Amino acid sequence: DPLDHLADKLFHSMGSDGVYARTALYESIVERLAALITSHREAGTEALRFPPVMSRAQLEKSGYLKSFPNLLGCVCGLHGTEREINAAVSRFDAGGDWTTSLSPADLVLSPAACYPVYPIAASRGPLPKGGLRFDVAADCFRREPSKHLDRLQSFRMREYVCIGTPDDVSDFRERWMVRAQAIARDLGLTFRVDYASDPFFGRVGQMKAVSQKQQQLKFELLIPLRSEEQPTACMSFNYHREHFGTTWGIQDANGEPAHTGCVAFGMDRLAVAMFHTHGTDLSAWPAKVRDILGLQ
Amino acid sequence: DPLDHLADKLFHSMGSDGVYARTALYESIVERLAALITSHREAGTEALRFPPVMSRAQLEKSGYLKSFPNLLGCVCGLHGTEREINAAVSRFDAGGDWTTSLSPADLVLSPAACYPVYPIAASRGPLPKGGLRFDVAADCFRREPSKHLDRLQSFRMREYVCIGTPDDVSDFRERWMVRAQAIARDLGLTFRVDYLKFELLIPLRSEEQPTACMSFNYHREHFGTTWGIQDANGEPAHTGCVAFGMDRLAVAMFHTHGTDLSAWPAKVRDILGL
Ligand SMILES: Nc1ncnc2c1ncn2[C@@H]1O[C@H](COP(=O)(O)OP(=O)(O)OP(=O)(O)O)[C@@H](O)[C@H]1O
Ligand SMILES: Nc1ncnc2c1ncn2[C@@H]1O[C@H](COP(=O)(O)OP(=O)(O)OP(=O)(O)O)[C@@H](O)[C@H]1O
Ligand SMILES: [Mg+2]
Ligand SMILES: [Mg+2]
Ligand SMILES: [Zn+2]
Ligand SMILES: [Zn+2]
Repeated sequence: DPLDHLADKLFHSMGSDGVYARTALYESIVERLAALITSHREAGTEALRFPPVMSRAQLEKSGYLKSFPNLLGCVCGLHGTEREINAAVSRFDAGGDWTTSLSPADLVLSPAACYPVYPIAASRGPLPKGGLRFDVAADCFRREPSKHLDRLQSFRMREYVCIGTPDDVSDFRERWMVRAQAIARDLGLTFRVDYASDPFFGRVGQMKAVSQKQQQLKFELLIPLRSEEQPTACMSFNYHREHFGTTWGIQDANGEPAHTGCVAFGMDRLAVAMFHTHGTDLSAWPAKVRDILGLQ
Repeated sequence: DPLDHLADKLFHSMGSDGVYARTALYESIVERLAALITSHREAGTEALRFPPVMSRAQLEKSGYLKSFPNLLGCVCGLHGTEREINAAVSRFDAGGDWTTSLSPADLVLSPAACYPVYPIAASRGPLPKGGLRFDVAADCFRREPSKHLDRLQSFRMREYVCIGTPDDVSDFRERWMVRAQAIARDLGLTFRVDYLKFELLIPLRSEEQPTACMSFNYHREHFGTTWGIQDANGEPAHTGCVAFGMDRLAVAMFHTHGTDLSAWPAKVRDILGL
């Protein structure tokens, strides 16, 4: 794989594919990419930082189980009696299996950074005219083990979220599709923006992907990482229509179910794209690129 | 509780006790506290940043299941066939329970930041004279639901780790017991060092029951034996770590100095940038 050779200076193995320790070099680039995205934050955008976990009921309510049940990471623990727990530990001491005593928690590992904002916005009452803007970030989890550096199980997602009228969301999504391209250009990255679909699970998933594809609810900024034939989605421009507005009872300035959209930045994918494109020696990175990332 | 009102300017509810969204105000303070801890990093310290998850087998081998089996957050998923997964979702649609189809993954949510460092160090062969120093950080998880702001289920842990002879670890722990106190003093915090485990305790809820915001943990040759880490003399390596509770230190700052950064002491504002 063309990315493999980057692994030595960027990561350390943690005994699980797509779960790596980040080196000081890798992390300074993720941080500078994070700061760069912050510099493009529109005015009146509320910044929220989410933990790696969220409410299981909120995620169930958002329809994620119907879409990607195979990717979901659910939190599990020993919630039994002291007797039950001591027995589970004893089986583990005796070389047996303690995990049979596991039961689900009321938490899941967040599969996308924006899920938790909708309930938070719903709790504030009706939206003002112009809607609401959020800047969200989270360490996400998707059960997709791979040896490829651009397909992780644990990865950082930064997003700008629009909640409002279909016009508010549409304007936002157009403004962002322009800005996201200017950012990837400034970073010296080769890309193309194309219509796309979410990887919906199963037979129904195929129909759902095809419908989303033609409705143009999803665009992606694709960067060639392993091949020019199969580029990697490093940014997403998603229009949810009134899905979250209806689910959470978010109301427009005009009392209608609110429309939502989000621009997602794959922090780990963008950092890998930078190192693949420009190499592991920062002193050799183009001056324009080094300048925008605050180096020099 | 004396911390409760802090929540308005600090957090947003996420529908689970001890799991909150951080505001821009709270987050800038966590970041500045993180940068401050970095400025005290001794020469030759390797910086590693860990994700919220780690190997389940590595944690099982650490001895954590023996100690706090009730706190451990394991990762579970639907690893069945497409037929089984579609049926699980269908049971949920029909008012049943989809979770019966869950099975454990090979991952856990990390309960302490240092755990993954030991197999990484072990893979490098014998330790040089003087041992190895690491600077690690992770978003940790402990299944301890609470309404108190100083006791979270998802929280940030920053740590400096020493791997070497009992002398290397002892020197390191003496150096950090001093440095940790200088940091808390510089930050204008009221503390007492107590509790082999040191804790730097700060009153947040009460002066009677202060909160452990920093700690030194000595692990003996536990990880050295478990992972086959050999010092320069070929003996099982000893390990120690100084832990900083990022969320607890952020809450301690706001409790001590208030939510208005412009009113924070000039020395405190200076050391944190600002
Ligand atoms: N498994 C992953 N590893 C690393 N980064 C990822 C992964 N999945 C998504 N991302 C990043 O987070 C962004 C937002 O997530 P999104 O739901 O739009 O992804 P996706 O449609 O599943 O992408 P892909 O087709 O590659 O699986 C992506 O554009 C990408 O930049
Ligand atoms: N549940 C928690 N919520 C927030 N921060 C925590 C929590 N547990 C531990 N910490 C922080 O992580 C640091 C190192 O963790 P450690 O295992 O040493 O603490 P602990 O003895 O379990 O603390 P406590 O007695 O309060 O439970 C602590 O010193 C504290 O700063
Ligand atoms: Mg996906
Ligand atoms: Mg504890
Ligand atoms: Zn989103
Ligand atoms: Zn530790």
